[PDB]
Amino acid sequence: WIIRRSVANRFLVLMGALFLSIWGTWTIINTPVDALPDLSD
Amino acid sequence: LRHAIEAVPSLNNPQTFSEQKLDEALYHGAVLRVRPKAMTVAVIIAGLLPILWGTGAGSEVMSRIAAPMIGGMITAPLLSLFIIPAAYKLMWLHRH
Amino acid sequence: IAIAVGAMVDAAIVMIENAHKRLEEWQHQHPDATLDNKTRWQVITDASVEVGPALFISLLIITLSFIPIFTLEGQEGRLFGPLAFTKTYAMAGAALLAIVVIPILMGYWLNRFLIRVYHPLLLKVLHWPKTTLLVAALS
Repeated sequence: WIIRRSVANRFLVLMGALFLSIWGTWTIINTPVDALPDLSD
Repeated sequence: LRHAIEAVPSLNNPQTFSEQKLDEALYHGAVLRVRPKAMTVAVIIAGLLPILWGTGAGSEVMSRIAAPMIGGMITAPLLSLFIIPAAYKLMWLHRH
Repeated sequence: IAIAVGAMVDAAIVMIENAHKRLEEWQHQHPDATLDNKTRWQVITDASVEVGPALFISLLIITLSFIPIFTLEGQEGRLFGPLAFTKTYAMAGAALLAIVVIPILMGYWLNRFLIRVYHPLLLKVLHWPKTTLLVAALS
């Protein structure tokens, strides 16, 4: 199935994960923090 | 186990009866599980182990949510290694 | 995300492993000093042939058999809510990446002695194996 169509997208998939990597790294650096999720009614 | 009994030895099994031929087919799906398995079990428990240790803020709840999985990952693999085969060799004999 | 890490790496390895032995069969059936960039291509993508479904559907299993957790109402649902979310997204990512990148990156880049402790008891399990299904029952 999809394992076939994937090998073809060899190059840009790498760059997608290249930007994704530096995109997911930017967000984590700028993510709010707290001890727990708000559990109050 | 299914593809062992779907390969070339699975031409002999559905054609005629040779318990010693299906056993040999389960012994390779046996040694071929160990390598990917022993590691899958190891990576699950090894990576799940740090949270089991409960020193620090929030450790309490994460170590409680962990133990069940780590404990369940000793008996699930250990047992399923012998329970799945001995039940697939036994269920393959009924249709047959 | 912490609890989930043990399973993301699990997605890639079982795939890579079936490839490590699939590359050791081509080595025994063919020559050993001749191979191209494409001949190394076909052997690895052929490891994704077999277990490909088994794992992706197994991670699909791991992220869905957990969904029911979201039904927790009130205070408890707000606590384990975000944990369920991330445990799910983490897998969905590792799963959707073991089909877009993982197979690619693996083609671009004492087991005996545990095997000797196991099969003696395995071959043993085929003794009136029913008796081993009975022993599992008492567990």
